[PDB]
Amino acid sequence: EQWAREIGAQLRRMADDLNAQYERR
Amino acid sequence: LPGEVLAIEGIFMACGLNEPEYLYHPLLSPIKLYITGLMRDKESLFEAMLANVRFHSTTGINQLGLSMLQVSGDGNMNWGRALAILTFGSFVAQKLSNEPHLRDFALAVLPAYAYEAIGPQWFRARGGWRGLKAYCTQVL
Ligand SMILES: [Br-]
Ligand SMILES: [Br-]
Ligand SMILES: [Br-]
Repeated sequence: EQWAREIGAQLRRMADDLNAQYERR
Repeated sequence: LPGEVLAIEGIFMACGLNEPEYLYHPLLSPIKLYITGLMRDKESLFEAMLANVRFHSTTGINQLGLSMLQVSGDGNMNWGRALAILTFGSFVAQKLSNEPHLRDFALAVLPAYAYEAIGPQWFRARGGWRGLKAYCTQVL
C-alpha cells in the first residue's frame, strides 16, 4: 500500500531533467 | 528573510494556493515565479505521481512528507532535487486547497519535510535562497 518511494524516484527523475538543462553547453 | 521553514510555507502559499504575496522579495519572489512555471509545464508528471495515490487525509499528508524524504534517501542533494521537492509540495498544497483542515495540516508539516529533505546543512552550505535563485535563472 506504501507509495512514498515511487514518488521519490519520480521526483528524482524530474530533478535529473533540470540538472540536464543546467549542464547543457 | 523569514526563516527557512517559514519561507517554504510562503512558497507553498504563493505557488500552491495561488495566494499572491503582497510584498516583493528580491530572492523569494522570483523563486516563487519559477516554481509556478515548473508546476505549469510539469503538471502532467505531477498528476501521474498522485494519480492512484490517496493523499487527501492526515495519513496521506504524512506519506507525502515521507515522499519528500525519499528524494534524498541516497544522501545526495542538488538544486534540481530541491526544486522538485518545493514544486511538489506546492502542487500538493494546490490539490488540498478546497479542504481547509487538510490544507492546514499540510502547511503545518510539509514545509519542515521539504527543508529536512533538502538538508539544512547542504542548503546553507550552498548559498541558501541566493544559490537557488541563481540555479533557477540558469536552468529555467
Ligand atoms: Br484521497
Ligand atoms: Br477538510
Ligand atoms: Br540570481
